[PDB]
Amino acid sequence: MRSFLNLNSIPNVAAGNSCSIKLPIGQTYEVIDLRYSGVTPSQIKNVRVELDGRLLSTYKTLNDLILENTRHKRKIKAGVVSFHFVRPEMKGVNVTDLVQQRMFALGTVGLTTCEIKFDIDEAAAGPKLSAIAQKSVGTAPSWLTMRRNFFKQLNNGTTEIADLPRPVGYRIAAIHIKAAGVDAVEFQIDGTKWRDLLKKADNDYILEQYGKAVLDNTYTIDFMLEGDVYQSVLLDQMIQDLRLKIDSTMDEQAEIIVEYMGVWSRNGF
Amino acid sequence: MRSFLNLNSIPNVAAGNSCSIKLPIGQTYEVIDLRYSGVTPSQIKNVRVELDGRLLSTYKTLNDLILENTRHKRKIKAGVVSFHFVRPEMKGVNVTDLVQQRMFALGTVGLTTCEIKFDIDEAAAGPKLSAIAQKSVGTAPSWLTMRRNFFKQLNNGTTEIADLPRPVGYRIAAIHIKAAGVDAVEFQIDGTKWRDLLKKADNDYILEQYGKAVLDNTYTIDFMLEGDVYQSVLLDQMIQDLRLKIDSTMDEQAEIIVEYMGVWSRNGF
Amino acid sequence: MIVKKKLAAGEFAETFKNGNNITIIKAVGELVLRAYGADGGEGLRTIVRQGVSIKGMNYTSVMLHTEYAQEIEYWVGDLDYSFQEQTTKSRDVNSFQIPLRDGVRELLPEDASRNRASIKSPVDIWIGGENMTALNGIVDGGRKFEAGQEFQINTFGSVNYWVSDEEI
Ligand SMILES: [Ca+2]
Ligand SMILES: [Ca+2]
Repeated sequence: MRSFLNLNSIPNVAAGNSCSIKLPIGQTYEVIDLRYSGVTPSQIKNVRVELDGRLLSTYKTLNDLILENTRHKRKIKAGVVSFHFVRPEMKGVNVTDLVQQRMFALGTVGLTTCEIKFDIDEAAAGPKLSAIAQKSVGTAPSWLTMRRNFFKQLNNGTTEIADLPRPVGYRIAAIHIKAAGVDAVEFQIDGTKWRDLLKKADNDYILEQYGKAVLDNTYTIDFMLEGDVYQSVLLDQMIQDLRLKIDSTMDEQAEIIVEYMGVWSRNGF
Repeated sequence: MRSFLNLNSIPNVAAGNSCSIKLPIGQTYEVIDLRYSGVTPSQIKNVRVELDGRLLSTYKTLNDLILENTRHKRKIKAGVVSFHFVRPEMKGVNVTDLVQQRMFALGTVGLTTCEIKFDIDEAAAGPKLSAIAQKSVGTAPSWLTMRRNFFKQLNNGTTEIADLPRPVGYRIAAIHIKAAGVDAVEFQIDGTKWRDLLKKADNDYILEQYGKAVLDNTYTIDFMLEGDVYQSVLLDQMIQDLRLKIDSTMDEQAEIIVEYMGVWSRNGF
Repeated sequence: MIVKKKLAAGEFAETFKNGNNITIIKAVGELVLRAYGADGGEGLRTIVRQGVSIKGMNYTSVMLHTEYAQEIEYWVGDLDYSFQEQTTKSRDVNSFQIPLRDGVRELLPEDASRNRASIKSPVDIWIGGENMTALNGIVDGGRKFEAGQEFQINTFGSVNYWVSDEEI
């Protein structure tokens, strides 16, 4: 049996304020529903999920969490944005789908602090935020999704990005290139071309082919289209080159979103 | 990890030409995305999937592949038509859903030739065709879907079709009766009425009840509505009668589509 | 190491391969409104709008986020220990008279010891830095102080004057 709780009131919710959603340790957080009003998702900046003071996932703005959910075609409702720790799209290969999905839940056992920090923009009309938690029996943090932010310059022509962090033992579920002039992209590991120079229209067709929604000004490289976690990129301690070849038409700075995965460690990624 | 490749250019793509998509042997083809322009799907006639020169699946026109995907409510996009070897609707009974779906993938190991032949109509404006392959590790052809074409005269009253091929060890996933005046149909094996004389409206209701889309001028007899492969007709060597009783209102020529299934054999069905 | 940081509009990424100045005091320079970041294993953020002394963290590359495109270049000198303090105080006074002659001439020399000068000219006098010229009796790069006006200069560098173009 799961428990649906109305989280404690968020302290000091005001424009230009730096607030935090301190989660009580002991149980497992499958989903966290954040209700907002008097402020836009884009006005909720620097969203950071911290476990024991360390960064797990990061969102430039709350709007990126809305887009993250939209991509998987999850239920979107105005005035509310959810933190899906449990991945509903997961499919089991040697285990049940339910086990593969729940395996991403935010367990807090052994944790000292679990926080969701963020900054409220100064332009916020009259910010009002509350949270509800869908919890289950306590478990260690274990397998978690770690959304990381990276900024790189794209040229009009061909740009290559090979300096992406490769935490050993971790995996890569997907890579999202946020740019308005990306025509095609190619992904390779150690010379091996896992993703040919696929045109945007072709890449976007495959995405939609798997029930995903194409995000505006974004080139998504989904490594878990089938929902199989074993299809994701395994950051082998032996990989020599993890490269991305981007064919752009504009000269801009792209925001590269990398969805990492791995067993959370107090001294890990 | 899967590999998305931009297949080699299709040789001699022109109106009235007979082209072919020669697939490189070695790996497994889960899906093949065929992009088309300057030609209609109906202008791409006699589509044949051949393994080692032998026929696997046949489509009168590329439009039949579009309808095949539409029926399962798969993502349809104008300018592109996919060959879904892996059946996304499959559900596992003693294995995972993923295993049951991937089991239909087009493995090429041990093959000498893998081709997708077709003829471009003479009226084609300015045919342009390209293909992309979603591949995975190599496997034998193994369990494959074998789409077969049959033409039979349907009377105004009652017609019976009992001369459908019954390859031993093979199965029948579904039967599609392409006619405009079919009121009701009855299916029986050895006297046993597995499908009562069901009215079109009633049959179509059950189809939609399982997330399927009803095709125009078609009476579909889906034996895998639940996605369970073991619900399909098992063509036992002992079966004495496999009959179809069609109640039509028109005198016409029907195109009977039979979706067979079985382990591919170089000297089999 | 003393390193440049210039502007234009978008993100900048100056990644010199050696964070010797990791566990080190940064003498970072800052204009108007920016955001920065620390990349040395972990990807971090930073926001700072005034000249500040930073402490040590890990660094292989620097992230440079931009809000205002048209701010100004800086030199973020990262050093193990960086302490700079000295204004004075003046102990000595010396009073004397300068010889005002023709054309642009030096009023005061560069002199590291000078703190302050209080000056009064008996004639209108144009005062400026090294750019001051007076081609044809017209002073450019100067400003006038009036005859009898007491004024002060608190620099330690050259100052120049002009009063007249008459040789005799
Ligand atoms: Ca977990
Ligand atoms: Ca197969």
